[PDB]
Amino acid sequence: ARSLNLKGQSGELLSLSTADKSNDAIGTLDAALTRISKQRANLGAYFNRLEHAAKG
Amino acid sequence: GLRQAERNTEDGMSLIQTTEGFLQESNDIIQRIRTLAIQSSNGIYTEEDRQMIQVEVSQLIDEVDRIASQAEFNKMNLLQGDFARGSRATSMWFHIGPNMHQRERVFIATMT
Repeated sequence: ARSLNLKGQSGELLSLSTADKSNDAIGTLDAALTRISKQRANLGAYFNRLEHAAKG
Repeated sequence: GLRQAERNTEDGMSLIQTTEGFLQESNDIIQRIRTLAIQSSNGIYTEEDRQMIQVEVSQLIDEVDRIASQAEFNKMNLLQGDFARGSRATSMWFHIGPNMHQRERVFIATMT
């Protein structure tokens, strides 16, 4: 979560007690989703490589 | 001599079978990327999805490059094209006949 900056570098928890906090926190979660999708594509390439190597 | 000759011929045909086996998967390793590229033509896609497709294609091409670098049969590489039409290193000969001069060549280009 810290690597995904969902929590502060010191461990502070991302709060939503403020309305403006929710609007700004949206971009954080969008970036987290984008990184998750990038990792998913990476694992996709991984298993495609693995199965190609297996059949070869 | 003839008895050794058919053994040499069948060994060479086994080598060619190894070559074709190194080829079918490469055909797949080209076609799935062909399909992905055709899919990329759609305009509804964003830019981040294009970046992820490029990331995929990175390892996908790495696969065929690794295969070409390591495609080997009896401690000899094949897809590097050392034996192309303009061969730069050496050649292989198939002694299919009992006579010393009854040797034949086969040519495979660089597949990198």
